[PDB]
Formats: sequence, structure tokens, C-alpha cells
Amino acid sequence: PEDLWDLVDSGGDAVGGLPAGRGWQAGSALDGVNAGFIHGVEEFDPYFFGLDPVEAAAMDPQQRLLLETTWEAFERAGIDPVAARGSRTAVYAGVQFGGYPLLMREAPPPQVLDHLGLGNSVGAASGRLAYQFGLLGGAVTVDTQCTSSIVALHLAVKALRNGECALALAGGACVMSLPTVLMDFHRRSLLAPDGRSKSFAA
Amino acid sequence: QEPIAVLGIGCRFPGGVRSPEDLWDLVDSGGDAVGGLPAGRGWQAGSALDGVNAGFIHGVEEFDPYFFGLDPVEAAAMDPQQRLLLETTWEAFERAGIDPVAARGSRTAVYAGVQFGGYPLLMREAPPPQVLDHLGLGNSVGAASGRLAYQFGLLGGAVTVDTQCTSSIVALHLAVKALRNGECALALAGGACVMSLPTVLMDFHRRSLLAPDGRSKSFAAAADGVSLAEGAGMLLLERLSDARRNGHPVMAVIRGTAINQDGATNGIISPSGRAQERVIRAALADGRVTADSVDAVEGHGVGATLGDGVEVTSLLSTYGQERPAGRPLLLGSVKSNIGHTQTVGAVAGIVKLVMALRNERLPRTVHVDGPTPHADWSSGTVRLLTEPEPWRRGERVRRAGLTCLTLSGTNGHLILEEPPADEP
Amino acid sequence: AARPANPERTVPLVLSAKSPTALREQAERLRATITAAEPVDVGHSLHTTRSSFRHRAVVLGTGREELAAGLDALAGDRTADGLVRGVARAQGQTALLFGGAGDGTSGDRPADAEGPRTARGLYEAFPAFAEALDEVTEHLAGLLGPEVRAAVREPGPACAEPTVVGQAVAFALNTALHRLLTAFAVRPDATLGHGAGEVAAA
Amino acid sequence: EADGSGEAGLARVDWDRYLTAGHRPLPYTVLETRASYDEEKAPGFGQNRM
Amino acid sequence: SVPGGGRPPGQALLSALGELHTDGVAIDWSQAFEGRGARRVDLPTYPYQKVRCWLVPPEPQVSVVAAPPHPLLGTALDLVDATGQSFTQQLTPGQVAGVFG
Amino acid sequence: RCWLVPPEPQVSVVAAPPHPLLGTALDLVDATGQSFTQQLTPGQVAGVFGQQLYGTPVLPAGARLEWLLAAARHGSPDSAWTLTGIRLPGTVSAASGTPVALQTSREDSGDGHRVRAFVKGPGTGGGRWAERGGATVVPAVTRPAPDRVDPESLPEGLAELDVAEVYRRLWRQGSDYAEPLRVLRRVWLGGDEAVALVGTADVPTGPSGWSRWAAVLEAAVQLAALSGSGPRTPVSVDRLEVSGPPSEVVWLRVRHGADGAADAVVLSGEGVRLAAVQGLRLRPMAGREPAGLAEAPLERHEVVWHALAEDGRPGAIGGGTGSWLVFSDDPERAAAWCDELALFGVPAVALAGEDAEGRDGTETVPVGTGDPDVVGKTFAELRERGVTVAGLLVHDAGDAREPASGADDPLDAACRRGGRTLALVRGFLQEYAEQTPRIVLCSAGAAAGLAGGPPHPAQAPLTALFTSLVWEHPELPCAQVDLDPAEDPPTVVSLLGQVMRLPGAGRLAVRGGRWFEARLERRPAPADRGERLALRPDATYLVAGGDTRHAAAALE
Repeated sequence: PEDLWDLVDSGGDAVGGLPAGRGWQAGSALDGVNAGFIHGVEEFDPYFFGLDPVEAAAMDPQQRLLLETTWEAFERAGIDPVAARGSRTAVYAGVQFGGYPLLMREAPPPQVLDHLGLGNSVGAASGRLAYQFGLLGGAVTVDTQCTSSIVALHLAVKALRNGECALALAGGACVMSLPTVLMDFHRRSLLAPDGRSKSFAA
Repeated sequence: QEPIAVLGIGCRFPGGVRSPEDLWDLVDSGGDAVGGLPAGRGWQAGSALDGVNAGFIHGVEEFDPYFFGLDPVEAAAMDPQQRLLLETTWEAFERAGIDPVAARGSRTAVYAGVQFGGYPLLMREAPPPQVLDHLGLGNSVGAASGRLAYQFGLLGGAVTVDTQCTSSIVALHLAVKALRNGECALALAGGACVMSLPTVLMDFHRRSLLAPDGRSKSFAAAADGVSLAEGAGMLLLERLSDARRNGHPVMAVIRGTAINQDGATNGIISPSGRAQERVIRAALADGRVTADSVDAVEGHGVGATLGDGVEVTSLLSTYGQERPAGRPLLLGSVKSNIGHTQTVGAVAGIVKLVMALRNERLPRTVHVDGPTPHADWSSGTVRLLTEPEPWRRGERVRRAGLTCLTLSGTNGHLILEEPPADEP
Repeated sequence: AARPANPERTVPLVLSAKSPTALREQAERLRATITAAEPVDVGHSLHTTRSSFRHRAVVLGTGREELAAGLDALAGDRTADGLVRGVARAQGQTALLFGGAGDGTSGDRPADAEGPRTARGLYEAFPAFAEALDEVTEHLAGLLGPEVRAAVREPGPACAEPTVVGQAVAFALNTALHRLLTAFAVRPDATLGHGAGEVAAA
Repeated sequence: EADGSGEAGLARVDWDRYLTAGHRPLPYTVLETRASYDEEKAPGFGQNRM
Repeated sequence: SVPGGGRPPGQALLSALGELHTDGVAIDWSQAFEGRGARRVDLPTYPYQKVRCWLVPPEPQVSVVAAPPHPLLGTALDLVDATGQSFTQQLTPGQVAGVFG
Repeated sequence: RCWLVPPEPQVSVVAAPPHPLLGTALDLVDATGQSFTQQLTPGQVAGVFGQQLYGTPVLPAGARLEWLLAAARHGSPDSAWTLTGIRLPGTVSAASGTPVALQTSREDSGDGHRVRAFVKGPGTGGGRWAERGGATVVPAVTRPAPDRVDPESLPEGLAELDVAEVYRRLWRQGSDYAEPLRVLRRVWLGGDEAVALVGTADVPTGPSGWSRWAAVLEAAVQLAALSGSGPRTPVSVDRLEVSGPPSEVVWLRVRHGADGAADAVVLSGEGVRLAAVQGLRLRPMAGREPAGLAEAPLERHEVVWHALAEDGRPGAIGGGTGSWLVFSDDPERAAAWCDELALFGVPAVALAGEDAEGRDGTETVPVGTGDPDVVGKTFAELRERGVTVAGLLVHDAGDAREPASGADDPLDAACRRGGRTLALVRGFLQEYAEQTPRIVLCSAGAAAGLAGGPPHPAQAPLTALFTSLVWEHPELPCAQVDLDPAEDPPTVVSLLGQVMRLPGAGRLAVRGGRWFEARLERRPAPADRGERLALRPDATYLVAGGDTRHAAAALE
């Protein structure tokens, strides 16, 4: 939050260049496109969460960011993740299918192929958080495109009011593992040519 | 504790089932629907599926674009799952007795269980530009709840949910809560599952998880493996008090609901067992019902060798301690006749129990050669329904439960009751 | 808060991590906060808002300048006064040794007065000790008369000498320290008492 | 390399061959990481059910 | 040794406990903060020790034409013993009606 | 119908995969000779290239021989094949993570059935396609073969070997194999012939059909390589003959009966003839260069002293089961450490060299008399008393010999210590080594890079004597503990505690309070700095002390 406040109060913009280091094969099809990317989303720390590095390769970047961001949300809430185990905490995650396995230019090794399913199925994201943090409340994933975060908060607020759960963890992730969402909006000319959302400007 | 009324069910299931009355004939005749790989889908699958058997919908590749106002190119671009929801929703309204035009401008909510079907990956060539424009929205998981609201002019919230096999019972729970909070006037809840790609069959076959004959031998001592199948279904829900004010027909009444996670610890404690024992207690408490009053449970019963035993044990730990004298819990699963049905596994069970209440009979579970040795049946307080039994209206209110489970850890339960059925 | 004033009492500052490198980077992050917030609030936070991992360190000091010098010593990985480091092992395996008064007459007797003259200072530092010491001293004063209160307040060479005053004070201070360690959540799995101290061990 | 360089060299060497060449029945902490330690891991996400 | 240590009397007990807490005992530090004016304050979060995890190796920084092949001429073969150059192509059924206008 | 893809035909062929080394057959219109092409991606290369030489992946010689047979038989129903004049130049290799292109061609010679088969490997940049094998093919072998030979008659004249030692003998020849080529199950060898048992030789595409010959032929190469010494690889075969796919078990016989060449035969589990090989030669590629092949880059290697800040707590000495001997330059230090150990109940004995006086009741040893016999005759006497030994402490005074003697020479100061300590270390082990004692060589001011002033050059013979033990008497634990040359030495229980936490061997140091351990670690070495460098022109240079071979390159 403090980095976002520093950026927003200093009047900066964060749109920039297409990410290198991702395995992309895009030619002239994204030439001159500007967009805002998470640099270093290809980097992770498997040993902290109890994962072997082969499963960390199979996982959708969206499941990795939720699992890191959850630990951070607990540390700032002042709640020890070891005191959260066995709780009636619910999980409501906004996620969409990220395309990640479709980057593979050649057939997968025989170990990673047996991890890919629960690494990439959208409904595995809520269950994986509930597994890592030992949470016994309901674990659902929602998709309603751009409004997936308000849908997650709405269901979490209504669950807490009805007494379904003692806490609720609500949010989402979006990582462009494939170029195709940029390409199609560029092909239909929906993108601004400088890449800026001039929110209410002439 | 407002009771929520099922006004109508539309469905598509294996073996040419197009209605609740078709499913009733297939279960009451003791058939099974499992068969060979679908002809006429574009599958280039090699020797990797030789001997695989599953519950397919024959003819899922066919549709009627002009009835729903679509151009045939847009109808070709859509995920098969969205087409089955759209066809099944109109049939749900037609049985409910609502004119779909009179439903326009209504505060109807939509809650759909859908998972990404892979359909655009069938393409060998890059598609023509007229398909390339329509492919984006027509294959998105979120768009599946939006197209229903656009076609029928609905103004309530629209959500797509994914929790693997529990997606229909989770969708139904959120619809029951939305109606009880007073968010909406009616709610439309259900799901779809159609295998446009062979990859889920291969990923289970590579590990020998599928049964060799493709049958889910629910709770039986054989217990060879799982059995995959397709399906779609929609239920239309309204508050029982508003249903009686308007005079709409009530097929069955949903009385209470719950969802929980099996969590994570050492398997020695049976984490999956403890979770089911809590989800049943929560669902009974939500509806203010009591554990003596339930007659039957439509169990998960998938046929996994250790997996069915934990469920039976959790039922003996819960319903099996509080039976009236000579009223043991009847247990079975529709997943024996039609296979698992994946995201719609809860709709299949509700169609069975709605039809059982109407006909005053409970159907026999197919392939039950003998009860599983991984649980202690010696109390006699729970028993598998190996022959049909009568279930007449009378002094004791007929009630039944449903259990749905999945490997991401979600478990859930519903309690169902008779319609109030005042004399004409 | 109506927050109270105090003298500069020592603050224990605890850090933990899942590998050695993360401990040193955590010490680099914390240095900016201890040099701005008050140290008693920072130490109280780390005791409850963070989990206890396998690699551990403790920093001890009376004030901001000392605590910052210890945290810099951790960050460079160089040993310094008031810094402790190690790798924890989960097994309980703890026992406690107790002694009587008179053995301090065998040699270096003034050190067995200076230990008790140091231990008297704990009555200002830790609240549980003052309660436990009064609750034993006011009880012994019923068997032995008034001098035990004066002796406990001035623990001279009597604490090292084979005497009724010495043995009363030794039972008092050992009973008080046991109630202190069992207030810090140490729990002895065995006890062993040398000579006349066996009543305290029992 | 003004100080702290110590015993220092420049060569093509494969040290994993070097410690397995000849024979060697016990560790040598100049070439090899000193020891393992007491910790445990989870059974994996879905795998306990399949 | 618990009561014995350095000149400030509290550091003896806190250092002896600190060594047991380091070695493994789950010591409760709350007695060191009792009666004192302690508030909660925000702190840094944990420093992750990251490494690369991706199914594909990082892209080569080399510029190339996006789709160079001519539709009818296609790809040049490199048969080692050949007396003269050769080229071959497949047209798939959607491409066929695109080239055959 | 509303679907993205039109329906596939209701009947189609079994579509069996192409053999992975020869791939798709091309269809050039006018061409006389057939040709074939394959690309292997970075994920496929390491799957087919199942052998490593000096760490780099290589195509097995049995796979090259089967590649030619698979290319030969391609269009024909014939089950019996003769290949002759087979030549296999060079090593096929691919640096880890790199593409490979493979190509092959058949030319009919017009000499009846005679076809010539060639195999070719990749090139890029300044490189072009290069030959990596060729053979001449004839079908229709049209001659009988022997009646059943009993496999149990084969091993009777020969010694059996452990399959674990057979694959270790190959590792000491640069070669390692992945599990699909670890096909031997029993081996017998002696004099000039050998025999072996080969299992289901199931390479990729080889759990059934002809591809299994790649591993059965590679087993003949593993065996033919086993009898010699020094690195060697196949170059030629003068005949290979094969009938049918090979059985689930086969018996191999390999013979060295020629002038520097091998012949071999393969029999089925029934004792029926399957294949034969003549003129298998490895000798023309005995001793081919590893320096042009190994995978390792040029790097900077450095000994770094790391603090044992984590877990540096001494622990406990393992009880008084045998004595500790202490030997020192100072009799008072030997006494002090023996007295310190006695307080803990660890029994100890003090020793001194006989140029020092017996001031405090020590034993005395003729060290300085540089013969292991007289020092051994001393240590033997304690065994006749009934002394058991758990370990030996050797302690060295550092620079103190300089002011004590009143003259300086660092080369003399080194050479005086070496012979004394060699006589001690040998003279001890010759009398006790069966007890597996522990040795501690406690130098002072020998360890570089750490604090405590510059290291004394006169200490260097102790580090040499330490490292010489580690590779020559590997059953013994030993450790070097380099003390600060100026600070007071720590309590002897602190030494033996932090030493007994080492299994095997290690180097340790103490400076102030901290313990340190030496580790050898590696970082990149930019030689392009020397390509940018120029030597200053207005100067002389000396190149000194070299032989001709170094001197020519240094001046170059």
C-alpha cells in the first residue's frame, strides 16, 4: 500500500514495455504496444511454502501471486499464519484461465506432466490456499471478468454477515502469461496508441 | 430459514436423457449409460484411449442458432458448455410455467458452475477472421453467466463459479443465500460439463485411475476406480412464500445448505472424514431440521477404493447414531447409472430425489454385488438400497440429503423436503 | 493511551527466518524502523505479529543506538555484545539444576554474595519475581520471625554459608526464580538438587 | 584481488568427478556441504486422495 | 546460568533465556514487556529468497522476420549431396481457398 | 452441426511413429537415392543421446550401428540383413540445451542388391553438414546357422564380476549411462574372452520391435571396452549380420582373438543364433582427446573461510574408551592440555621431542631423528603397556623458533618441521591404524585470508601433510585447526568438541572467539579482459625457469 501511495501521490504512471524473460514468440504482432507488467513474476521461492521446484514450474503464475500475497495480508493483519490453522476462514478468489501450459514449445518432461492439472485448473486456486494455510471454511473461485474483485468482496461480506465464517480472505490475480489478450485488443484497435487510460479526460 | 422452492428442472445427461422423466425411466429400469468414444468430434486421439469407456452426450456438436437469434458463425465459435446452458435454461422456464418474455426485466439472479472446456484448441489451422472476432467472449468462463442474462433480459447479479466437482452444489448454495438475503426475486442455478478435448480422459488413464469397464460401482466391494461423464442442468429457485402467492408449481423444497474444506494435516486422523461429519451437522442446523427426520441420502459414491469408505463412516458417525426404531438410513447413488457427471454431480442427485418423491419409490443402486469391507455395517443403522423400496406420503415428512465431494477439498450437503401439496 | 514514562530498561528484540540469508536481509529492513519508532513498541510487535521459524536470533540493548549497532552486526554477519544466533531443534529435553546455601563456603565465597546482590536487581526488572519472592518471604517470616525480610533485601555472605538465615534465603530465591522461569514458559522435564537444596528441587 | 583472495586459482575442473575419483568413504568439508538437518514436508496437495 | 551475567542485571536472565530460545525452547517473552507502555506498530514483511521458475527458457535477443515464407515456394531443403536446390510446401484446406483466388 | 473442426474419417491406418534417429522420409520428385531428415529439439536430444563422455551427451556407438540398420531395412519385408564395411568417424555430441539436425541417404549402387547408406550430423555459422557414418547393405543372406548351444556351458571357464563394479570400471574411462542403456545383469571375464547376460534392452521405441538392437549392440561395446585401459570408442565394424528382432533375454560372447580387434556373437534364451559381429575395432580411437569435449567452463576457484556462526556449539567428547595423546613443541602446553582433559574424565598422555627436556613427566620421542622406525619403536612401547588410542593432538609453536635460535631462514624453517612431523604421523599410524584413531594437526598462523597477521611460510608443510592424509588413508578421520599465532589458545575441550562434529575430514580456524571452516567455491573468469589488455611498450619482461613447451607459449 505505501509503494502505491508514493506512486499515486507523486503523480507517476506505470505503463511500460513488453516483458522480456517470458518465453514469448510474438513477432511484429505487438510492435509498439505499451502495457503495465509485473516484472519478476517468473521468479519465486519454492522452499518457503514446502514445494519441490518441479511443482513451482507447473503452477500458474496467478496461484503463485495469491499464495505470496496471502502471507503478506496475514503479516499486516497482525495474525500469525500458525494461529490461523484450524479456523473457519473462507477463501473467495477471482481468477481466470491464464493459458500458461500453451507456452511449451516441446512436450513436457514426465514429472511435470503429472503436476500440470492442479497446477492450472482455476478451481484449484481456492483449494490450494486453504491447504497451505490449513483453513476449514469454504473455498470458491469466481469469474466475472473485470468485476471479479467486487463479486469476491460481495460474497465475502454476505458470508460474514450470515455467520458462515469467522474471517474471509477475498481478492484476485491477473498475469498475462500469453500475449493473446494484448494482440486481440490491438487487432480490434481497442487499445490507446500510447497505452494510457486517460480516465475522464477530453 | 425461509424454505426455497425448486420450480422446474431442465437437464441433458448420458444415454439420451432430455428430461427428469427420461432419467427416471433409466434408473427405475436399472440401466447404465456408459459407452464408446464420440464419433464425429474432431479428435485425433491415437492408441492412448484404446479401451477407455465413459458417459458421453451423443450429438453435443449440434445446435439451432436461429431460435436464440445467433448467426451460425457465432454459434460455431461458442464453447459447447454455453450452448447446453442456454438450451437447458429455456426448458427450465417452460416446465416452471413462466413465459420467457414475461421474465424479461426481472430481478432474476444467475449462478453457473462452468470450467474451461479447451474448445479453441481443436483448431489445426488458424481460423477465419469472422470466427477470430467471436472466439474471445464465446470461450471465456465469466461470459457463460453473462450470455444467459443477455438472452433472457435478466437484471440480477450474474456469476460463474468453479470448485471442481462441487461447482453445482456451491452454485446452488450461493443462490439459496442470495434469495434468503432478499437480493433477488428468482435465482437460476446449475452447471455444464462437456469434453471438447480428450485430455482429461488421457490424464486419468495414464495413471490407471479409471475403472477397466468404466463403471462407478458405488459403495460395492469391487471398487475398481472412477468413471468420467458429461452433463448439464438448471434449477429455477424462488422463496416458498412468493411461490404460493404467485401460484407457481413447487417440485421439491430446499431446506438448508453448507460448504467446507477438508484442510491439511496428517491423514492418520481422517481429515476428509472429520470434514464430512462437520458439513452434515452444519447443513442440518442451517435448516433447523433434526437428524432423526431424514430417510435417505444420495451419497457421493464414486467408487474409489478408500474414498467411499470414509463417506460411509461419516454417515455412521452422524445420521447412524439417531435413527428411530426400524427406520435405518437408505443409501445409494445415481452415479452408478450415469457415471460421475463432474461439475453437475449435485443436479443429477436432485433430479433423482425429485422424481423419487413424485413416484413414491426409491431406485436400486446398480452393480452392488456386496457392501464394501472398508466400513462397519454391523449396527444395521445404514444400508445400501439393493432393491427398490416404497416411500409413501403420510404422518412423517419425507426428507432426504445429498453429499458432493472433490479432491480440491470442498465438501457440501443439502436437505430436501416434499412440496406442501394442499388439496385442489 | 495516557502512555507512561520509564527509565531505559533492556528490550529483547527477536528475529526468525527459514534460511540464514533471509535473517540478514530482515535485519537490513528492520534498521530503518528501530531508528524511528520507540524500541519497546517494535519488540512487543515482533513477539506476537510474526511466526517462529528454524533459524533464530536475539538482539539485546538498553536503547536505540545499541539495538541498531547489534542489528548492523547481524546484517554484516560479525559477532557483537548482546547478539545471539542459532538453529533450533524441536525436541523438549530440558532439565533444571538446584543448589543449597552452604557449598559457597568451599571457595571464592564473595562471588556467592555478589550473585545474590545481582539477583536482587531482578525485583525492579520483572513483575512476576517480586510477587513470588514476597509470597515466600512473608510465609517464612511466620516460622523464623522478622529477620528473613531484612536478609532477602540484603543477601550478604549468609547466602553462601551453612546457617538457618542462609538456608531460608536460598529456599526463597530459588522458589522465586522457579516461578519466574515458569512465567517465561520454560517447563522442566527433570529436576536435580545438590545437598540441602533438595527441598527446592522437590 | 588486493586482499582476502587466499589460496586462489584459475582452471577447468569438475569437482564432483574429483571427489568420486579414486575412492572416498566419508565426507570432506572443503569440497562438500557439511551436513543435513531435522525438517519435514507436506504430502502434496491432491495426492493424499489419489 | 540463569541469574548470573553482565553488569545490567536484566541482561543475565534475558541472555540465558535467549540462548534456550535460540536452541529450541518456545519461550514466552511477555514478562519483559509487562507494565511498560507497549503499543503495536507496523514492521517490514518477510524477505523472500527468489529463483526463476518457468516452463520455457528465456527468449533470445535476436531480430527476425515475423512470417517470411512465400505461400507457393515455401521452405528450401538442405539435402547434402544434391546437384541443384529444391523447395517444398503443404497448403492446408483453409489456406488453399486463400491462395487459389 | 456447429463445430470448429470437420469430422475425421471413420477408418484410418495405425500411424506408427518414425524411428527417432531417421525421422520423415522426403519425397523429391526426380531423385534416385531416397533421403530422410530429423530435427531433435533441446528436450529430445538428451533422451536419445543416453551416454555421457566427460559430462557431455554423446550418441552411443550401438545407436549409430542400429541407425544404419534401420535406414537400410526401411521399405523391405526381409527379416535377415548383412551390413559390411561399416565406418563410424568422430563423436556425435550436442552441448546441453542445443538443437541437432540429422540426415541420411540410400544410394542403390546398381551392383545387384547393393545399397550404400550414409549418416550425417549438423552444422551452423562457419560450419556445414558433416559425415558421421556409412555402411554397405545386402538383403537375402541365404546361409544356415548353428543348432542350439547351451547358455549354461558358456560361463564355466570364467570368473564372475559384480555389475556395480562393471559400471564403475566404465566411469573411470569417462563413460556414464542412463537407465535405458544399463542393460547388463551378470558378467564373466578373463584372459582374452568374456560373456554376459543382457535384459530387455528397451530403448525409446524399443519395448517391442527392432529398436531393441540399439541397446543389445551397445552391450557389445560396453563389454569390448571392458578388457583394455584408457579411453577408447568404436571406429569400424567389418561385418554385422542380424536375423529378426532380439528376444527378451540374450547371451553375449565377445572375443579379443585378433591383432588388436574384437569379434562377437548373440544367442537367444533358447540358445538360437540372433546376430554376429566381426572386426569391431576401438584401438584406432584409443586415447582421443577429452580436453576438446568436456562440458566445464574456465573459472576462478578460491578457498573461502566461512564463519560457523550457525550451530558452532562444541557438543560432547565420546567418553574415555581410549586415551588422547598430546605432542607439543612446549612441554608445558602438552601438560596443560593433558591436565585439562583429565578434569572431564577423558584420559590423556603427554609426549615431547627429545631435543626438549622431560621437565614435567612426559614420555619422550626421538622426533628429529627423521626415520619412521625409531618413532614407531617408541609408539609401539605404549601398546606393550596396554594403551588404547582414540586420537592424537599435534601442536606447533609458530614463529617462536626464530627468537629461540637467533637466526632467520624461512626455507630452513619449513624443512625442519616437515621431516619431524612426517616421522611423527607415520610412526604413530604404523602402530595403531587398526583402531581407526583421529588425528588433529593444530598449526598456528598457517591459514590465509583471515585476521591475525600474515601467515608464516614455515607452517606450509603442515597443510601439505594434512591434505596428503585425506586421499591416502581414507579410513581415518583427521582435521587441521589453525590457531591465531598471538592470542591465548582456547580450552582443549573447545578443540576436541568442534573437531568431533566432523565426520571424515575438514579444515578449521579460530581467530578471537569465532570458528571458521574452509570451503572451495567458484566464480566466472573474464579472459576477454586479456583480449582488451595491451602490455606497456616501453618496458622489459622476464620469463623464467620454464621448459621448452611452456616457454614457447609464454613468449607467444
